[PDB]
Amino acid sequence: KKVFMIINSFGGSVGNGITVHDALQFIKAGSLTLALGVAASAASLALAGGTIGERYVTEGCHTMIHQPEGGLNGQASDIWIDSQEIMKIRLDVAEIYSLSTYRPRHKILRDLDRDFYLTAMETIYYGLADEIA
Amino acid sequence: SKKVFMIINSFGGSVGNGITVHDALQFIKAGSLTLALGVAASAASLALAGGTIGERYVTEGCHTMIHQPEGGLNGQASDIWIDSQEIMKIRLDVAEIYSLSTYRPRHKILRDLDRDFYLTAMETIYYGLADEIATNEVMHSIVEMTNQVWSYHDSKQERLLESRA
Amino acid sequence: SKKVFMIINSFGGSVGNGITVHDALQFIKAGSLTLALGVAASAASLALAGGTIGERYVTEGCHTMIHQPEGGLNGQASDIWIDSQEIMKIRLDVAEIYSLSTYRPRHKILRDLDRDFYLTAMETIYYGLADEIATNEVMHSIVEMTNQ
Amino acid sequence: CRPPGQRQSEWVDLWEAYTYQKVVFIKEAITEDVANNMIALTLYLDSLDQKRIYYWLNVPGGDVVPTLALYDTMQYVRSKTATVCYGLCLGMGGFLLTAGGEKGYRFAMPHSILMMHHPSGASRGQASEMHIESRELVRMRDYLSLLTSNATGQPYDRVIRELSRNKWMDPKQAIEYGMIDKVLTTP
Amino acid sequence: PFGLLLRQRIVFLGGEVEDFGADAIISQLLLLDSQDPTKDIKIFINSPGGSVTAGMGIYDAMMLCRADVNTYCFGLAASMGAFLLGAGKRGKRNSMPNSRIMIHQPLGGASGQAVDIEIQAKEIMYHKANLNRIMADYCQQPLSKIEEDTDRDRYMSPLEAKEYGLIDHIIGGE
Amino acid sequence: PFGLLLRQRIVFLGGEVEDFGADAIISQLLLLDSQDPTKDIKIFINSPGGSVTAGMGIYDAMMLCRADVNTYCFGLAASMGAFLLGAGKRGKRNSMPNSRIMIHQPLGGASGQAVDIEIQAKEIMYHKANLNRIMADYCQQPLSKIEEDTDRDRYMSPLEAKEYGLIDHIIGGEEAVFN
Amino acid sequence: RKLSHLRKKLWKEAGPPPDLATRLFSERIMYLGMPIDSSVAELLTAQLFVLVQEAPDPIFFYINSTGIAKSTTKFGNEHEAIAVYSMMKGVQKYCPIYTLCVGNAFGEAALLLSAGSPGKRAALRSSTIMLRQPLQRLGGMQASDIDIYRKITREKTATMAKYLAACTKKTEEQIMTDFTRPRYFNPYEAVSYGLIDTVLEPKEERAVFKDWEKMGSEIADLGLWDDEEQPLP
Amino acid sequence: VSQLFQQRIVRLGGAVDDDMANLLVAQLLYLDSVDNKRDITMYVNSPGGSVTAGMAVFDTMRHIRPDVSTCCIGLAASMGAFILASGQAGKRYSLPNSRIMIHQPLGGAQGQATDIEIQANEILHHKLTLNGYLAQFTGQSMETITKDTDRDFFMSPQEAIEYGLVDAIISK
Amino acid sequence: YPEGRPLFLPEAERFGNPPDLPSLLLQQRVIYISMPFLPSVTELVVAQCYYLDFDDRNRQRPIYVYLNSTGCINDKGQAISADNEFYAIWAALGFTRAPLYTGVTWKAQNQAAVLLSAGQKGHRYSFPHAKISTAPPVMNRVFGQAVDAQLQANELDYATKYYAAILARSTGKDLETCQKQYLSRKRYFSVKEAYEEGLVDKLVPGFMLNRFRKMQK
Repeated sequence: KKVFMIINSFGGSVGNGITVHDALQFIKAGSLTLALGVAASAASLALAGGTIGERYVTEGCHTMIHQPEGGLNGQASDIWIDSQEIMKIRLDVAEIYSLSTYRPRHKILRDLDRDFYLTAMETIYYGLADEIA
Repeated sequence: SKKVFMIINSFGGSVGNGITVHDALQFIKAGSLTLALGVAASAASLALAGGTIGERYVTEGCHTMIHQPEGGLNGQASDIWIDSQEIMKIRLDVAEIYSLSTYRPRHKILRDLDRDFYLTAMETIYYGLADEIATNEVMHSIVEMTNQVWSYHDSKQERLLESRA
Repeated sequence: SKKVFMIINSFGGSVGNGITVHDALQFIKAGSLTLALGVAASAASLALAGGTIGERYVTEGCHTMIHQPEGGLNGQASDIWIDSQEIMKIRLDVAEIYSLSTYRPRHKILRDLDRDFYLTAMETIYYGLADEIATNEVMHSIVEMTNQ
Repeated sequence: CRPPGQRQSEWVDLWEAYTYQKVVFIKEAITEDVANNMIALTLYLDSLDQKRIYYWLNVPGGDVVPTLALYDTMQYVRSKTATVCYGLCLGMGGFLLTAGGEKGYRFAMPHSILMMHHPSGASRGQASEMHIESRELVRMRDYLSLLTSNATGQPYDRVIRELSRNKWMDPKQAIEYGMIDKVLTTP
Repeated sequence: PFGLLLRQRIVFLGGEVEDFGADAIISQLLLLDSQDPTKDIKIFINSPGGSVTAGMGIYDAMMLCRADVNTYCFGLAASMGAFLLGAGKRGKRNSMPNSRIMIHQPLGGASGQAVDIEIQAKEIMYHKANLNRIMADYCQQPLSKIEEDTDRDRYMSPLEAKEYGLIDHIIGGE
Repeated sequence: PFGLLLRQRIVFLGGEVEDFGADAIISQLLLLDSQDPTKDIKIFINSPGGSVTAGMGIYDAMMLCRADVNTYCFGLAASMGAFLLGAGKRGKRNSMPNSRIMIHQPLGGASGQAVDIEIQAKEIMYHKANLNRIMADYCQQPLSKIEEDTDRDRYMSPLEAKEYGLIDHIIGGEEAVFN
Repeated sequence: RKLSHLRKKLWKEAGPPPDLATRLFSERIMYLGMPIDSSVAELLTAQLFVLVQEAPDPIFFYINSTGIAKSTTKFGNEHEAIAVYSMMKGVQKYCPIYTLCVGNAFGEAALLLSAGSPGKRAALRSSTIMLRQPLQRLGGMQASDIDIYRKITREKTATMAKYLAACTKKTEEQIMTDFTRPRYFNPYEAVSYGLIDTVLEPKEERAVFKDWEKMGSEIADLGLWDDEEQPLP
Repeated sequence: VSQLFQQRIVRLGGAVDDDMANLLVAQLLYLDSVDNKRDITMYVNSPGGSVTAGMAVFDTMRHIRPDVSTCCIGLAASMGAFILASGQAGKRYSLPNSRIMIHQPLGGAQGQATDIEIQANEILHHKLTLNGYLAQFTGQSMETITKDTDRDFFMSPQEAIEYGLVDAIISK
Repeated sequence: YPEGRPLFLPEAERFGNPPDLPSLLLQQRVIYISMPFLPSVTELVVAQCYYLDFDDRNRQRPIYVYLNSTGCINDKGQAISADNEFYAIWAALGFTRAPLYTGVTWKAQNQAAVLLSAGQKGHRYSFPHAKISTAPPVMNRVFGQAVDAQLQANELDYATKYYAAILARSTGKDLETCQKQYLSRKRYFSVKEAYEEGLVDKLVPGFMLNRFRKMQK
């Protein structure tokens, strides 16, 4: 009656995290998201995608947040175009985090820059999760 | 009935395996209709020769191949000799099979084995590997034969499905 | 079936698995009739010695080879040392298990685990790892028990 | 995404369960294999009856001939076709997104990423062999560009100039460009 | 042994033509032009051919030499050793009686997409036009049958090729 | 150092004997013969085998040399070095007290159409007969015994070989011959 | 007799089964959609035997094949196509076989395209029907094979020409003169030649004319040496 | 090799290829440049080689001025055997224990019916040319030589003496 | 919960034919050994034997053992498995009750030849072009002192005496004779040579050649 999503994912491509976030928001009855152990970027998006008020993290769980990755290859103009899309991806991920954490989007972009680790309580405070198991 | 149906379209295979399938077809007490489509190398040609005489059909575009087995040896001098005796005895086995399937002299069959010999449908009939060229009317007759033989099991299956339904 | 028949033919396996099967076979309440076909290497020799004493059968053509634990290990000098000490402790565990299964002293077992050690049917029964030659009537009755 | 979901009375696989409802999930880049499976599925689904076939695409790219074969099979069947974009549609996937239901039945999820580029290819041999292959590939570019232009409503010459490099679009840019027709939301 | 011939003005264009080997031959021909603007330069050819880029570079070097260039064929001259075999001076192209000469049209490499393939196909049409033109120039043959024969890989004996026009002499008359 | 030894008419045949290795040794022996015809050559054999073709090439070179060609085996001489060691001049073959001498047949194979298989069996059988015929002559033992012995996979000490007729002297006076 | 029992097989046996292959075989549809090979030929022969035995009802045959393989990958033999073709010709007198080309039909599959029952043989308007250059990319033989090899390849190439004239009602001399380079027909050209009987235009057409790309400007002034601009469309 | 090379010794060793043929041809041409009279000797030890490279070596041997005496050491097999049989008449020597093999050409082909048929009839051309030259060199007729080259023909040096490939043996 | 008893052919003829082929052959009491004596074949054959002597009412219906395996030695003569896989199979086939008929389809080599001989007297079948061969047992390469190799020699000599015992019982010869003739060197037998020595006894029943049938027609 509510999708109950248990999350434990050390990694994954960020675009897949966005796709799972969209799939989560698509259904209307709320989604509970319980993170165990780790929730990396592609799963940190999924964790932030649950129902605000019903997103739980466990005392041991750590949250990863980082900007997307990519490899490019081709002429100079192909590289320029491909850089422009990876920037669009990073901007979208920052927007999703801003929607879930209610924090300055530029600040979230600054925090994405390098690999970012959050303990369970810092996950709660940042806004990706709501309560502790 | 219970006359086996072999459909043969095979470009290769070890000669010993062809001999095995030939003998297997041989010990089955009912008939054996073997139809070759397109090709039959040495192993598959031995399979084709093993059908009942009067039921070894070959399609117009089918090409059988009489040749001696291809091998490889590794071991001491006595091992080399004993294994080459393996291979020569296998050549004589195949010559025996092709005579007792074609009526050709075993000398000529052994020569045909020496250099890989391809045969087309008419010549494949000529040597004695097959009896009839499977032209379209022959092929029609074959699928009719399959119709009649499968239809007993089909009628059994009819009655069972009548019961279940 | 108040007995668990366990048929043995296996060329090796880590000795820890043999210890686990030995402990489990010694733990369950129900009896155990362990039959060796062909071979019983290290872990299988532990599983063969693990059955109920008096019902550890071995065919005429079976061999039982028992060897000391063999391991491999890389790292710093202290890590090599610690893993070494553990492997010696495993060798002593296996020697003591054979000593208690066969009633031979641990020192004659340890002397034998010095090198790979093959035993025939008479040698295995004499040594104590098995208790009876498996004649056809034995698992005639075994199959009949599974059926009755 | 393995677990068989229950059906009318039994346990049936998730993707087979979907196709029981005419829904065809395409989730891999279009190679000969996936394209053959989806062409076969489309033909059989049109065989059962003629209602409509929704294609949910997550395609990250693919090969040109199999994608055009799938497109022609979609157009050949009697039942209409709607294409939704869950995730992303890149290259020939972005061309399949413009392959079903011209009349306002292409949807996309809000964060779906859309990309079109002129079809690739590679082949060598004699000189004359390269002539034949190059002429065929130019024919292929032109055909896929005619299809893109008549799907989106953009000028043919505009499409030729635009798609020579990669072209990326957010769903708002895709509506404004004519690539899709509606964006799915919570309803 | 090769260097001891390079003092006798002999160049071995043996083996498949590639970037490194062709670069070496171009350098040697520059050197031999440097040493004496008059003495003959003999080039021995034995090759299944190679790149048309490198072969055209060797051709340019051969027709840069203010000295005479003799060509001799040993065994196989195929698809670029034939082109460079006919490129010697008119009246100084030789082959061994048992050498095989085979004429052919160029081949290209692969990078990218349909526009890039267009670019490469234009390259190779230009190369085929240029090879046919030059080859039909020094063989004194019309372009029609050169286009006809190059498109079909057919080996030719030295007397047959001599009637064709590639070579001027056969060493032995055989 | 091998230059000084080659000046002293000492040729080393060490390690596996192969086609190119043979050509090199053949040339050295021809040079030593054409330079000096009256002074003996010494060939040292420490070799685990070789090719029958290359081995017979070196053997032909050894038998051509006018200058008597002694051989001095050290360590191993396995089934083709041993034959060459037995092909030194009679009375001037030597070995170390603890060298190991092996006499044994060659391996082989064939593939594809068994016409080439029968031809390879015939060629391996030729190698057997050829080697054994000359081995019998210099070992001074019946050809039947040599044919039987060349079958058996076995090493022998230089004492056993010196009895068997292969070598003629042991360098060490049989004081360090260990079994 | 057997009509009601195709029905009953549908009711009890052939409705539940999950495999798309099983559903297709229930719908008497044989999708040849992969480089035709030995396994494919045996599968198609089994399917076609059983489909005959079901009923004289028709068979649908969708063909999206790139020949026996692509020229950049190892080929198989030409004997798989002949095997399937002979099976189809034997079947056809007792069962109609609509043969429809979606996508492509290169070389061997083209035969399998032309082997459908006359008048029931179609290709999509956007398809290609290639009678490609003959053949055999297998190059692993030696010179000891030359004496046999010619007597194979002609033996294969000529066999195909014959079968193609028994499907297009043409003169095998034309087919032999056409093999020499890969000649791939449009559906309308194919109907003209006889490969297929109809062309399946879609219900709706999308692609329009692109001739509006033509320049049509004036001829260049005689006193204007054009620069070297090499453009792209 | 240089140590041999100054002795007018050209080594045809190991299975021939185009690189080995290039090296042989360069050696032979240089040696003819040095001295057109005094003889060249050439050790043969090879299990085969490409037919074109062997043909190149054979022609280079033929038209140079010094006689290229060929001495077989070890083995000469069907392409090194043809080269050995082509040494100057009266100067084709063998070692007493060397073996001599003759057999037909080899090689693969790929392409259309036309292209691989062309490869087939060039292989026939190689076969015809080799048989004609062998008939010139031994004295036996085309028929005996074709039968011999048809199947693997292993021979002893003495037989090759009375079969014409060699002129003498070095037992001397 | 309830003990589900496997019901056998007399009472299982009413449950239809088995789905696939191996179940068919198991029902016909045929144990087809088509693959070399690997631990997998040993496990499968032991389980088949355990099922066949499980609930046969009369257990006189013979068990058929058709062979198409080179035993425990690979095609190139180097052991692919050990001799204990044979013992396990052999031992297993002995703990049943029924007469053990054996046959050869194409090859019964090096261990399967012994297992072929080890069928019932008068009931060993072969195809008329089966190739039979007996070779000495072979160990696989292991490293160590002279003592380890001596231990392996002892083990291999137990195996050789075991095979010689079975072949003596089968072919009815002196034990050391059977060691010398068969196990001493890799020797080949045609069907006639194998019949001459007691390896086989008959062709498969009903074997009638095609042109022979033709000329009796």
